[PDB]
Amino acid sequence: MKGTIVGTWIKTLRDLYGNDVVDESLKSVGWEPDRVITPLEDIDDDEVRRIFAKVSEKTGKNVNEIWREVGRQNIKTFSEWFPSYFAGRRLVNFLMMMDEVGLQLTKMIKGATPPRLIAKPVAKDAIEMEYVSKRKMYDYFLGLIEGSSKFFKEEISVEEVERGEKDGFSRLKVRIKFKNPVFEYKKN
Ligand code: HEM
Repeated sequence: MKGTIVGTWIKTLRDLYGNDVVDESLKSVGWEPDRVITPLEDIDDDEVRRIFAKVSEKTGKNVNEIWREVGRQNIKTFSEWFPSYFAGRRLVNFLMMMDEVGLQLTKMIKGATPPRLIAKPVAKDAIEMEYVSKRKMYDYFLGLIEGSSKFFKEEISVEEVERGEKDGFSRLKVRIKFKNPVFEYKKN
């Protein structure tokens, strides 16, 4: 992972489980607890895995459970560090623009690999969004969706439709229903 995202994870882990659980976790992987991560730096995904695994051991929660909680809370963290992606927007627009944001990011940041989040309208009040990655972070993805709903204070229901791996790609498709109509039919 690029250092920007990893940095938000550390902060979010602290906010959720406290400095002690986090200090010992970073130490367990030979990191300095107060490590400063630079935005463009690359962090070994395996070291992250080991950190979250230690968090799991210390807190008693399973790793999946932790990733779901981090997903929910990290939206707040990210919104603090990068408000321009949230400013003046509403949930539906935020969710539908995110795939392009990732593709743009990939081009502007060497080595960055944000997952695909292709979204499409399926009803006047609903979209489908498919997470496609090399990384299988299913619970984090689901958590981020829930976190977005809280941040924007717009209630939604999320229904998982597909999950599975193929050709080394993890895929997870959800149907997200909004309270009010967000789409209308227009001539093509
Ligand atoms: C402010 C909006 C967002 C920005 C700027 C952003 C950007 C990024 C970046 C830079 C990464 C790191 C990729 C890497 O280090 O190689 C990442 C990872 C990720 N992004 Fe976002 N993202 C945003 C919102 C979202 C949302 C709303 C979702 C889901 C609904 C999402 C899903 C994910 C997931 C699940 C990962 C983990 C990597 C993986 O699973 O493959 N992101 N994103």
